[PDB]
Amino acid sequence: LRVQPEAQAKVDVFREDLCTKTENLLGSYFPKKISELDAFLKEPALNEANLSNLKAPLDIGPVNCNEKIVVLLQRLKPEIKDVIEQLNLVTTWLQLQIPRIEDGNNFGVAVQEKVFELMTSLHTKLEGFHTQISKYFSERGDAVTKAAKQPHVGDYRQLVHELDEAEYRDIRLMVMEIRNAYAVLYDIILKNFEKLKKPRGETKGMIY
Amino acid sequence: LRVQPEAQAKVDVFREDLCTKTENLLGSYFPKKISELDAFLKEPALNEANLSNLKAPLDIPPCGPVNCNEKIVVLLQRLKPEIKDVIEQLNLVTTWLQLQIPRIEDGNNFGVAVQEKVFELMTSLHTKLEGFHTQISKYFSERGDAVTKAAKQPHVGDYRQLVHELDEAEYRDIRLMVMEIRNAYAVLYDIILKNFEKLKKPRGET
Amino acid sequence: MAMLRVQPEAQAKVDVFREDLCTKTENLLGSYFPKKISELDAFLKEPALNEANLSNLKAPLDICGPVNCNEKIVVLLQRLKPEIKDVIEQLNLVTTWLQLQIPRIEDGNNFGVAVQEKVFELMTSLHTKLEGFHTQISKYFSERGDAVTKAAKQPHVGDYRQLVHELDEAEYRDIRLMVMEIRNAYAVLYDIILKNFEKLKKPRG
Amino acid sequence: YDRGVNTFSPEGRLFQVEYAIEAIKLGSTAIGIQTSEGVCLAVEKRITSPLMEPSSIEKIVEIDAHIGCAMSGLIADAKTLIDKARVETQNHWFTYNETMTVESVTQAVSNLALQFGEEDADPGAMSRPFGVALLFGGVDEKGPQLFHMDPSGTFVQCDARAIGSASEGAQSSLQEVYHKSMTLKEAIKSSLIILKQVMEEKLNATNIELATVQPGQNFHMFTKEELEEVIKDI
Amino acid sequence: NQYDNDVTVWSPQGRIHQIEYAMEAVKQGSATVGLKSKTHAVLVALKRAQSELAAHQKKILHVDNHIGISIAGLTADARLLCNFMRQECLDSRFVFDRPLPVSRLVSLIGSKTQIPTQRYGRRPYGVGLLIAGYDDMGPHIFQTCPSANYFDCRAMSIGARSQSARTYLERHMSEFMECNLNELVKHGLRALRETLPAEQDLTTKNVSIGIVGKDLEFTIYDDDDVSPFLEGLEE
Amino acid sequence: TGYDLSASTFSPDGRVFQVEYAMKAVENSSTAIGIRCKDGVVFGVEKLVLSKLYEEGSNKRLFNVDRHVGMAVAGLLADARSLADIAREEASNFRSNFGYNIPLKHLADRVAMYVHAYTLYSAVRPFGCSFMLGSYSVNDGAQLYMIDPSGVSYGYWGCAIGKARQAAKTEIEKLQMKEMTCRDVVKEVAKIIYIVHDEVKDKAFELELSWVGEITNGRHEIVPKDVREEAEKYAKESLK
Amino acid sequence: VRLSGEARKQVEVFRQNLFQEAEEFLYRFLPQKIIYLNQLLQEDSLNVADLTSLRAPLDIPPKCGFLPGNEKVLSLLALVKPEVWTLKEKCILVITWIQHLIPKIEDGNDFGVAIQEKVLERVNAVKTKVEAFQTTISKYFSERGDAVAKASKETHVMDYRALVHERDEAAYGELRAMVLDLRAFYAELYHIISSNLEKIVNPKGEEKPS
Amino acid sequence: VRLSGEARKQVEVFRQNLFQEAEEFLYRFLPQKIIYLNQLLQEDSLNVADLTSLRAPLDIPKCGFLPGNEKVLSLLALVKPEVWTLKEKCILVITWIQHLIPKIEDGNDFGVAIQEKVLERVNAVKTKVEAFQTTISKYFSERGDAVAKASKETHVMDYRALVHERDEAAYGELRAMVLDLRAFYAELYHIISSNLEKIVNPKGEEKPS
Amino acid sequence: FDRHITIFSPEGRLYQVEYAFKAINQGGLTSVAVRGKDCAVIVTQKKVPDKLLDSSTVTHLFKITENIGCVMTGMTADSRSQVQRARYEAANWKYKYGYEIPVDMLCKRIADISQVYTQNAEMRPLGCCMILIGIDEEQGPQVYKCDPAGYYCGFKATAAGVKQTESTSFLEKKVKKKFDWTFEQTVETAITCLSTVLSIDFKPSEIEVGVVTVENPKFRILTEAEIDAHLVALAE
Repeated sequence: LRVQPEAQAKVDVFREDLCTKTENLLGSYFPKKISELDAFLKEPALNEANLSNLKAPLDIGPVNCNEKIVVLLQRLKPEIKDVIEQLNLVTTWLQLQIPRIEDGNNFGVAVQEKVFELMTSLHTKLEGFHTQISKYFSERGDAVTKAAKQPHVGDYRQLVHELDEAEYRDIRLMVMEIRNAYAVLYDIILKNFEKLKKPRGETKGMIY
Repeated sequence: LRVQPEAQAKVDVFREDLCTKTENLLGSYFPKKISELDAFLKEPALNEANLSNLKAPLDIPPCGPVNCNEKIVVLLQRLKPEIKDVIEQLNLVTTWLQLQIPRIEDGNNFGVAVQEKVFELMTSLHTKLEGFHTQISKYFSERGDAVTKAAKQPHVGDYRQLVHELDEAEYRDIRLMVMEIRNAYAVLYDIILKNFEKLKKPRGET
Repeated sequence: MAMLRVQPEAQAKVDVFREDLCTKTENLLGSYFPKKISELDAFLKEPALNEANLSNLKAPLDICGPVNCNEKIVVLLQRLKPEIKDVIEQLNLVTTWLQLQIPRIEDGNNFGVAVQEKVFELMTSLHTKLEGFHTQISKYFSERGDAVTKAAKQPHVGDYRQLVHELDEAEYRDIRLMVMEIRNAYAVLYDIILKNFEKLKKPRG
Repeated sequence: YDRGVNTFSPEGRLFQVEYAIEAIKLGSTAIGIQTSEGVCLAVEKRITSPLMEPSSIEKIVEIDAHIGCAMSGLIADAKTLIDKARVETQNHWFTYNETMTVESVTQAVSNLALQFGEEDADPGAMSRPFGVALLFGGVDEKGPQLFHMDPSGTFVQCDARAIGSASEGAQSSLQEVYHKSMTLKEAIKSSLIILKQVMEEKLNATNIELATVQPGQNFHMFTKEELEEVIKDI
Repeated sequence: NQYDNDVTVWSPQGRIHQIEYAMEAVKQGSATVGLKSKTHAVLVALKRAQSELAAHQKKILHVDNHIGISIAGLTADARLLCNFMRQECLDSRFVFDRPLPVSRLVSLIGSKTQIPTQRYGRRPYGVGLLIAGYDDMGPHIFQTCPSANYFDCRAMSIGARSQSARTYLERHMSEFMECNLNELVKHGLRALRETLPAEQDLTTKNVSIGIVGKDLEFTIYDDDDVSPFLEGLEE
Repeated sequence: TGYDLSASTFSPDGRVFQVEYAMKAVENSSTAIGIRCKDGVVFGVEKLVLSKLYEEGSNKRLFNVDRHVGMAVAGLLADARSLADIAREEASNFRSNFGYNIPLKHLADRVAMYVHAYTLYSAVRPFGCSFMLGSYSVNDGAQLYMIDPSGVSYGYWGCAIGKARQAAKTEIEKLQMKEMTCRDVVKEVAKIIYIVHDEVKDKAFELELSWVGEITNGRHEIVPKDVREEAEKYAKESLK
Repeated sequence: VRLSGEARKQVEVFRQNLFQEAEEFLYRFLPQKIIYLNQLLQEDSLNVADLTSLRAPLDIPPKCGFLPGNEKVLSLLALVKPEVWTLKEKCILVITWIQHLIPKIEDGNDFGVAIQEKVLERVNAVKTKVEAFQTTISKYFSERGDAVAKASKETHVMDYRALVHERDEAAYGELRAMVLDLRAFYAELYHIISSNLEKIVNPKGEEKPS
Repeated sequence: VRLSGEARKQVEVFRQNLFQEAEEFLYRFLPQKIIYLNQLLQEDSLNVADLTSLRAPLDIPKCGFLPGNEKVLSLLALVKPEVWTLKEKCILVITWIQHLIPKIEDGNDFGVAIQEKVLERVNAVKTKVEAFQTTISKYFSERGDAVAKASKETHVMDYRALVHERDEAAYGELRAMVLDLRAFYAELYHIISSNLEKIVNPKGEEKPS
Repeated sequence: FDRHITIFSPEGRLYQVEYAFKAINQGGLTSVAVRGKDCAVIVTQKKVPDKLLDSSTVTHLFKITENIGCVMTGMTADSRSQVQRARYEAANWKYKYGYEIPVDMLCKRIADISQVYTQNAEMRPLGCCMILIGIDEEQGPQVYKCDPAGYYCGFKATAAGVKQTESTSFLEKKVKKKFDWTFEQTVETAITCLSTVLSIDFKPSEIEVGVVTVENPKFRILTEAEIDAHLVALAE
């Protein structure tokens, strides 16, 4: 193909924009964003020891759930969406740094692929975290409906109380998963960055 | 351990009968059926350009009994034993091949992997043949459910075209099943006849 | 050229059949298929498949009378039926012809048998796509009537009419991509045959 | 690594030697010329830095007064072959008291190239083939002669043969421009036109080297005098 | 698979694939043909040029006055056997003052070809050799193989597309014995026609020949004398 | 498993596969037979015709090792031609030393030493041909030994090698070969080869016979054309 | 086989036409389609920070008021969804363009083969993610069908009928991530193909002095 | 570990009983069950060529009792015990081969690899036997739910047309299972008998050390 | 990797040497030898696959020197190789030290030749075990057995082959009784051993019996006619 100094350079600018962001994220956004989740987990609302008080009593219309737990779900949900955005920006940046395909000097390419495969674990888990939260709504909504359908069984009220604790338990887990999603990822990038951003090339043999 | 000649004499005669059947099955039965199945794929009763006999003019109250499609089921009446023939006879060829597996020892045991490739295809063939009887069952069930939902919802006319599509979907599958049956006899006898030298003698001769 | 008593009479019957497999498929591979390749690419350039504005595909739901199927959806499916029906038949005939072209397997590593499987791997992936295309055809009207039935259960839900509206847009684009796979079914297979036609045999040396 | 040097391919080729001829595509573009009035050889120096002296690097050296040289790919592989080529050339005159013909030059080089081997030999034997594409020209009583040699070791009499990275399109271009009786000065013209077109750098006296051999004039290395004239007389 | 690595490893069918691929490399190159009458023997070598600018390669290697050979296979691999074959023929006249018999020479060349085969690390020679010669018993056409096998033939065609050439040689073999030197070249050149496609057939430029005879020592012709040899013949 | 990759590696069942493959390489060779009797040892070789272009007498499988020692080979032809010169140089070094012709038991033993020496290492390969060594002497009489890819000597009253083997060996057992005379052996040797070979893959062939014994005056000699065709005509009686 | 003179030439013309058609795509249109979705994502419609007003509140107290779809999300997919399906159509021809460049099949000199296999593997990987989005695009519309119906059917529970609105904020947050990767699909596949264009269009040496 | 004398006897009696059962498995059980099903296949009960007369059409309505197929229900009395028996016997074969596993060494382990291949071939049979148990319970679940569904739906008759197909598909499967069970008996015979040398004695214990 | 060439196994074994032990066992021939008071006898299985084969052309009893006999069991390819190599030694012994080589040094030199096969990875062990007999003026009858590994020791009663396990058991049963050692009655013990194991009653041409005595230090091979006399007439 030919050369287009304008339209083709707009692609290089898109890469230089992600390269400018990547250095700005590592030096500024990531160290602050990782620390914000630390104080987020230290919040006394997530440190609650006794979950017997957060059990939502059902009146068996006068039907409602625990609002404090829902607010805890409303606080964690943006943090789950924030890491998914940062996960896609790094995944795109790692793909644009892949050099040409050659048999020799391909060890550094496999290093970039090894770090790239570490992201796949985060792509699946982060989507499973939000899907599991939305699944709790249907589980707790049907448990009350089944109790409202047949006004006999009292285990559905205990099932809601269990799912009240089941959400809070998985919240503290996900908060640690979100914090580890930034922290471990930020360490992996620093562990493979400096001289291994361009592992080989720009060296050659003095002759041919 | 001490071998039992009575148990050996029984099983050996059983496999010799399988070898006797395999001779008349492969060298005789298959070519006569391949030409019969090839003529059936060319028969106007099966291959048809005009599907107008497959139409489902839904008439949707106590209503009345809804029968099946006459052209499909009568065509299935011949199809089902043809599938039953290719299932049972390929199981006899499989049983014969499993008895042709040689003994175990490390001296020059290669080349026997040809047998592993023979029933590797018949394993995939038995999977397709099993789905043929299942697809025939799925037609009566899905067509009946669509008419049942049509009787429950007379205000939805999508089931009228749905039953029509099911009638044409099964009919197109009927011809494709016979194509797999003819190819089951053709490709099997083709692979055996090519490899028969080392299929009957996996290790050759000592 | 053999030992055992296997009947030469019926052996001559399967020979003529395998000779018919050879003669006909050679006319299918190098004549019928390249004739269809020209017809499939032009069938994509036809306004039937390639169209920019799909707003003509709607969900005429009255939710009380009968709710029929979208006209342009049924017409395009009826045009898609001969294409999927023919490509499944042709790829099954080439698969058997390929099994006939596989020589007698004795021993050693032959570079011929290697890609002969790859040619079968190509048709195997094509068979899976074609079985899925026909499977989606039955699922289009099945989920259509179910969505309209759910609309009759809750007439106040407008998401069903929008879902049927959005499915019809996906049904159209799938059909266009199905023919593109049908074109690539013959085109890629016909090309690979012309890339190496000498590898399927080891004689006349 | 999971393969041998002499292992045959299923298509009847050597893994080793095939990559040799495959390796020479990264060399420097050079073209030989055979004319009725003499032999002409040109080579691109391919200097990677101004600090590197283009005068010290020589890809055309004088074996005998008649015969020149050419180099491509790895330079030291050619130097190893030219060393023994100059020894046997003087061994010729040491015996027969005459100059070695251009054909006998390549015969000695073809023998040294064919000896490549590893096992069942002495450690003083060359294990792998050279990545050089050789062009041996010269003029004798038989007249101008130009031969081509690749890592295979064959030598064939040819009017012009292109070597290096551009040898693909150059050899087809040398065919078109060169015909019939075209002489030295007319050969340098079409030579520097095709070479300057294919190489990245523009033509300069220090970017390339040129030398010719005539029946009456022996091998003459062109100095700054002759080099600066032919580049502006192109 | 794992049996193709070297010559020493035998296949489970009892075949050396390296020797098999050595015969494949011979089919990868220029096709030569030769034949013998009761008197004269001719070696027709097909010269091929890579491009039109480059000239045609030399397929004929002069051995002795009574012996000549044509090469089909890897080019430079024949140079080692060439200088060896020439040295053996000189040593015969250096000691016995007699030309080495044609059948005895090929038996010695087939020995040097077979020795590196069974010994690991030595590459077998991947070039085929069609050698001719004359002695008191008449001319001889000896075709060899990289396996070191050598036969005795009235006429033989080796190389790529030699099938239709050999078929022509078999039907006309009865004439090859009774024809004179002129008719041997004619039918010998028309046998080379089948080795090339229907577009490029034959020219005097790319086709060279050589002949040996009763009172005539082995000579090599390329263009000049070949032009009247080709012209005057129907194809 | 990788246990067959070299001859120096033993099978976990205690076998050598590379040498066994060399025996399977002999199974690809054409059928050759030989028989010894009181008068001498009779040889025969099936010569396959690949094309009409071959001169009469080409592809000769009958090798002359020494004055009293002939040889017939089945296998790779060049491997036999290479060993034939080794056997000739060996018998020549014997007479140059001890001053007489080497006996068949001594020659076949030293050749087997060279054959088995190549089966020992990993740097070489065994011979891909199995051959027969006949001899005749007034001190001994008709003697026939056989060498295999493993380099072991086997004496035989009659024997068969090549592709079809067991079938020809049984036919030899059906008739006692010691009482018959060389004149009548070439009749049966010709009749057997006609029974051994049928036309399926190969097309045509010819009979190559060799004589050693009293009729040849203790010297390896090829069969004459007149007597060979005469014995073939008697063998054509079974064909008609 | 038997190659018809007319039928083969019809393909050979179309072999070059579809090959030159992708070159026009690989050169002019891919750098353009990268920046088109960039201006699509920079649109403030997808960048809205507050998702409270972005949901589709349902009126649930049957004569209960008609509940329509979400016109905000539907208008967003009106721009995004045609680009998602168009991308897949562009990649299929690239898959054809890569499979059209499959070199003459041989045992050796597979260096040009491994380049095309790794590119085709990554194009199929992106194509899988595109059709995976197309499933979730049509799936959320089926999610709204069950959520709104079950919420309007059950009037006893006053919470979960409001909790189905969280899927509206869920689709918006996922859509912004899907259109984010949608933009990268043109950029990632361009860098893979454009950098390797050396031996992709010519996966043959075709220098063989033998 | 430490153990008493009764501990060895409880295991030894199990080793003796399972060995004698495995010996009576190969030379008694297998040759008896091969001809047993072969007589059932030749018996006119399983040999019926007409699958249209084996169907049991039921009316579509004090509603009359609707029985199942008399032929299929009677033939499953032959099929079902043979499915449970072969599954129980293969387990005794799988277990008895596991006791023959020699003390594990890091080399010369091909004798163990032979037993591993035998266990995988028996596990493949055991899996197909468990699939036969599903087939037995399938006909009762498919015919039962559908006929009442065909009973409650008088508008759609073709439900019974599938019920007619359940009768033909069952008899086709009822004969195919016992045909495979007899084949399984033949496969277990040829695999164990030919490999009996390396199954019982995988290691010759010729080690000179 | 360790199962192919000769290198130290993680358990301390050598698989290339052990697979050779199965190669001697693979030959399908069982050999036994017993050292008596005044004599040493060797009895091995003589197999004749086809009637076209000849007797004197195939024999398992070889003579290293006049006073030392040799029997071989394994693949005959390795059988003839060691015997020629042993004759290059036993003869060389007389050229240097000037007397008949003892059975002690003959087994030591042949072992050293086999020890190099195991130590040097270029070569391979040989697939035949060697049992050497003879007599010396001090220790009398000498019977040794050299494995391809290079180990050899004095064996009162030795055995080899497929039936070696069953052969060793019956050789123990005879010695457990303190069997009186006489010449021909010991020859029975070696023959009755192979006779009771296979349960055949071999023909005279199916066995090959060597003998050596104090009265006759020169190795001898028992005549097949004398074999028939001590098979049929004395089975007792």
